Amino acid sequence: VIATQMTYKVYMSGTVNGHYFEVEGDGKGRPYEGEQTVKLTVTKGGPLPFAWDILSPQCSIPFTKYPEDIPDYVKQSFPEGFTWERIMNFEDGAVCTVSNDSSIQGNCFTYHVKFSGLNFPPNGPVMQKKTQGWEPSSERLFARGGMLIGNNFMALKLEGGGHYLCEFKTTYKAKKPVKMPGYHYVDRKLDVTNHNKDYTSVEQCEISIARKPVVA
Amino acid sequence: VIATQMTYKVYMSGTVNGHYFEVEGDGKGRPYEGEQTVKLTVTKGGPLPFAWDILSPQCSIPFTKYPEDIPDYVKQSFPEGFTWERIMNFEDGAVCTVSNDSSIQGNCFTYHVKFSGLNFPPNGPVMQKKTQGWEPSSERLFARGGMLIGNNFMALKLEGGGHYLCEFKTTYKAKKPVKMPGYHYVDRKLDVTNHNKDYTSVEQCEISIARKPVVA
Amino acid sequence: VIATQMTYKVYMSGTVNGHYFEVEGDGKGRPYEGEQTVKLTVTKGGPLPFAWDILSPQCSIPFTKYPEDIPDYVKQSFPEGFTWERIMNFEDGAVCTVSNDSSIQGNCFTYHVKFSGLNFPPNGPVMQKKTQGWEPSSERLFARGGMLIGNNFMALKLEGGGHYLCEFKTTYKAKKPVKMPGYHYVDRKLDVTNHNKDYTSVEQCEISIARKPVVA
Amino acid sequence: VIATQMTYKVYMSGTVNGHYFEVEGDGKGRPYEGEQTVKLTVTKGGPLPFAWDILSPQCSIPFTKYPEDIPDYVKQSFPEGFTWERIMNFEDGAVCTVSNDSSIQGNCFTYHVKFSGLNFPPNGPVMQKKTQGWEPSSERLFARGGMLIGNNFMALKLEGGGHYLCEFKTTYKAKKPVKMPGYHYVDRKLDVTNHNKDYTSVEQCEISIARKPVVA
Ligand SMILES: [Cl-]
Ligand SMILES: [Cl-]
Ligand SMILES: [Cl-]
Ligand SMILES: [Cl-]
Ligand SMILES: [Cl-]
Ligand SMILES: [Cl-]
Ligand SMILES: [Cl-]
Ligand SMILES: [Cl-]
Ligand SMILES: [Cl-]
Ligand SMILES: [Cl-]
Ligand SMILES: [Cl-]
Ligand SMILES: [Cl-]
Repeated sequence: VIATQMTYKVYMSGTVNGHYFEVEGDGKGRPYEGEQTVKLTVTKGGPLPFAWDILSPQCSIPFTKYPEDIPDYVKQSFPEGFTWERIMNFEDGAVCTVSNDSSIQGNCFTYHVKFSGLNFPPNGPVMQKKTQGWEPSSERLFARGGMLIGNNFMALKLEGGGHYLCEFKTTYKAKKPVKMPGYHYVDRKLDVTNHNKDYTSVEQCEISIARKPVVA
Repeated sequence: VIATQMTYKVYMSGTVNGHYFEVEGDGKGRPYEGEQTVKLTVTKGGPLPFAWDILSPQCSIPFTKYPEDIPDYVKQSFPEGFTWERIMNFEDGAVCTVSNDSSIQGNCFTYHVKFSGLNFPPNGPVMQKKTQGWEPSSERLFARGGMLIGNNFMALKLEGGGHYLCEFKTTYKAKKPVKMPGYHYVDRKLDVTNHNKDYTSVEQCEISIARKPVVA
Repeated sequence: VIATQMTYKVYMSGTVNGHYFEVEGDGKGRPYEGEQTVKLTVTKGGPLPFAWDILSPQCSIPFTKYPEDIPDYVKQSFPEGFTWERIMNFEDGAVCTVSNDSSIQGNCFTYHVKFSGLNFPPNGPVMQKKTQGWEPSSERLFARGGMLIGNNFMALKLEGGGHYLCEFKTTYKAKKPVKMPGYHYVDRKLDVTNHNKDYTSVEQCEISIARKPVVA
Repeated sequence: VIATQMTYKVYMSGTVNGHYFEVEGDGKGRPYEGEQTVKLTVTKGGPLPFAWDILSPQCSIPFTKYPEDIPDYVKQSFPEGFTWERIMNFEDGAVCTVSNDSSIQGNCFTYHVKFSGLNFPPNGPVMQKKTQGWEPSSERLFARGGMLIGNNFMALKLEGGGHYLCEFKTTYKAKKPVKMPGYHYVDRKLDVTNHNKDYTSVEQCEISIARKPVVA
């Protein structure tokens, strides 16, 4: 139902401090090897007056390597698909809510995402564009009410050193009953590998591998 | 610049658990007496599969009675106007982010609002439609960085008694420097005074009066 | 059971960033008029290396004026008494947990309080002693599981202007079933009216009056 | 300064919903291999009317295996030592604040800990004793202001399945400047390996290993 090589399209719209924007992306990768790559274009509201980094993790949870002994909640949701709902709380008080809807047509995945972010302070690092990508991260995942819940302590690298913290809570909602995983983790690295001067165009590479708890 | 009787139009769109909707409203009242009334129509995505109450407070901060001894931040923002950015955190984990943009053309105010709400649990009171309006509330307001910040502990009455708590944080952003108020409160009552069977149409009445701290 | 003039004793111990301290106080006032006054001494761990203001609201909920039409949960708890449990979350990340136990012997109230506060940053206003008393405040109060729950958005005035925000959540637990109040507010002003140079001795005056919602 | 085999003593006192308790413990292990074991006795306030599990993670951060390429902030703090300050936020609203002070005398470590926990609801799993140990966990660690900050999404297993979530924030404060680590993780498993009927006596085994991010 999901082939070992897949493509995908991303339509993302939203607001940041009330500034509207649209993004489109084309991506590809190996759903079973955990790798993927995507090229995004700001099609409306560019150049963005805020850091691109807040949008990069919104742009492919089907592309996560599960070992055969951990039920892969999101792959099983197919072909009906799944949604996800996400809250990001930044340490200087900014909050975003983001939702995704994922569908499949052949060997193309389609993600529709809505992004709403606000209370980024005018002198903070998102609005001054002082961020330099995300540390690699590790999401704690567990099953509840037939849903998959993910908690991630994320951090943006800052220009001139140190970190700007963001907590992620992501709820994954299959459109049909599936076989629920036990308690586990997903390790990710997200990199911007190319971009133009004003981030109206961007390319990213992500690796994500699920695993059992490392110790015991 | 603001007459003692004013009308207004509301265009509100957004998502709740990823369900898209549009609302339009026509309202009127006495900006200096703190009273106002509005009739709303769900123009898209109706009937809504969630409680209307989560949307009612999104639908007119110009209509707040200030005593002459408290600078009225929002009226002064006119005619350039103002925006506001709002986070609502519900005690069962749901969060919404909402932004408004307010403009003026003659004696009509126009509010454009975007609403993004999610992680309302499927058996909770918003999705089961068990709520029965908001308690009257009192918002703590103070000045910082040229902005007005409002904190409100809100509560929805529940069918069969008790309360469902929601915290509001609202940041009001004038589009030009204005004269900043000191520390103060705004008391509100919001009532649904008419509606049809499925809340595709709704009418509301609100009173809001600013005051100094009651004791000392 | 509670006379119209009452005295009280306060024994408070705790830690702030791990620094242990003990306070004792002697207080008096009119439980039915909402007024009271208390003199506190730092009996151990003085002079304190942090702002006294974080301790001032820990030092008499029996002394709150209720109108006859609002059940007074805390007075009814007597003579068995009551406890309260409190969480304070400061906007720069510091948190305290505080519990009180209140007993009565004749016309003396006795409050035993434990205070635990930490993650006050070393350059923040509590540890640099930059605070200048609390704004007057207004606590939203409601009944649940036979308990009284109070939510308060508090603010400390800062040296050189502006505010340092603290959210209070206080749960009041009668030691026997009592008649539960409806949804209401309590307005307070707390003032330090005298002190010595290093706040090893302090005197405070508080007024608190319960009321119904002001508007509607 | 720290030998490859070490012993330790724990004195812990505190309150839970205002119930006072004291614990003492004797422990031993291999500070460089990440292993350790400890036997605890409730010396005052036993039997405890709440789940022991809330106390088990308070009872040895010197015993963490660092690879040679990650500065070990806590070992370097010796012999002056270190403190830590911790906030635990449980998903049903309970909060604890905990502080530790660690000293060294020869080849014995001494931990003094204070524990303050409250708003555990009377029918929740801590007060009904429905918990069954902690999932293995993984703490995100980073340097800021000369301090080490740790964020952990923890979970208690429940009787009859599912999880009760607790977020940990722990700040580690060396008593002298040390060489600061980069961004890293510590994986732990904490097990109760023996206990008597009412948890007045308890034995625990913990493994903790620091590592770099797994992916990239
Ligand atoms: Cl802001
Ligand atoms: Cl499940
Ligand atoms: Cl990542
Ligand atoms: Cl949900
Ligand atoms: Cl200002
Ligand atoms: Cl209201
Ligand atoms: Cl700190
Ligand atoms: Cl009740
Ligand atoms: Cl106060
Ligand atoms: Cl409780
Ligand atoms: Cl540092
Ligand atoms: Cl653990």
